[PDB]
Amino acid sequence: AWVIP
Amino acid sequence: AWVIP
Amino acid sequence: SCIQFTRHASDVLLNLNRLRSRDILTDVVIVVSREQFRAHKTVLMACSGLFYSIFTDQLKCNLSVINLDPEINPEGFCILLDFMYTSRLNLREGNIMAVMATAMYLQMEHVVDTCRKFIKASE
Amino acid sequence: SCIQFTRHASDVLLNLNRLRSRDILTDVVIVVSREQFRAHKTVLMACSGLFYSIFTDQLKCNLSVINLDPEINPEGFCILLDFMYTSRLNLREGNIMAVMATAMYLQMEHVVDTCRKFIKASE
Ligand SMILES: [Cl-]
Ligand SMILES: [Cl-]
Repeated sequence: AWVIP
Repeated sequence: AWVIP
Repeated sequence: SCIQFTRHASDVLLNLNRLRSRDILTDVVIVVSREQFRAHKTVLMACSGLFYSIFTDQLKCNLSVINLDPEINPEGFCILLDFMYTSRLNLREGNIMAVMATAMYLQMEHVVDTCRKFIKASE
Repeated sequence: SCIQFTRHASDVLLNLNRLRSRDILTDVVIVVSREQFRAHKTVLMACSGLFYSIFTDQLKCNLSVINLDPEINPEGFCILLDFMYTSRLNLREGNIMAVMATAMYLQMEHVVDTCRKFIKASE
């Protein structure tokens, strides 16, 4: 996996 | 885009 | 010997979401208490273990309406349905418990994992 | 405020391809001369300008069989259909002209671009 898009 | 997978 | 177009999968998902917004070739209505959500069976199955089991059942595969358990929160479902079509999960403090319970019911392990981590960190 | 699962789009495409292999919820047959290809209308539309125009036409949207122009090469179509579901294009010297002509007909600009570049480099 999870990221800040 | 295009790459070698 | 294949070559790969890196953005292809995200572009496909982008277009499937545009089809959903315009209501193009949507073939199922998911009823979550008072709320209705139009979707594509294949996208639901591709994202959820529960929908994969429902739409591969020889009888349920033919249904145009699927009613979820009354314990399921429609906002939680809505957020997970947007996640299915966009890869982005709108996870907030006010919705995390409903999102997690809904992901467990829908069988979406990756969402369950991230929800557990955001809960443990707070605590 | 959303979070994003990077592999989501590729995972969805992976599952749509598994559905295609098992013939699950495929709703159209594409006829390319003597050959038939089962596919999902939404994946075809999401990848091709030609299928997007066909399946949004109020009459053609209801067809279960679509016959392509007899000039279309079935191997070229097969390679593009695998590209649609996998992001990988099996481009070779023996198939590049048929792949390019098929991508132009199907309106798949990215494939047309890569085909043009591999042709110019040889040359
Ligand atoms: Cl998930
Ligand atoms: Cl393309």
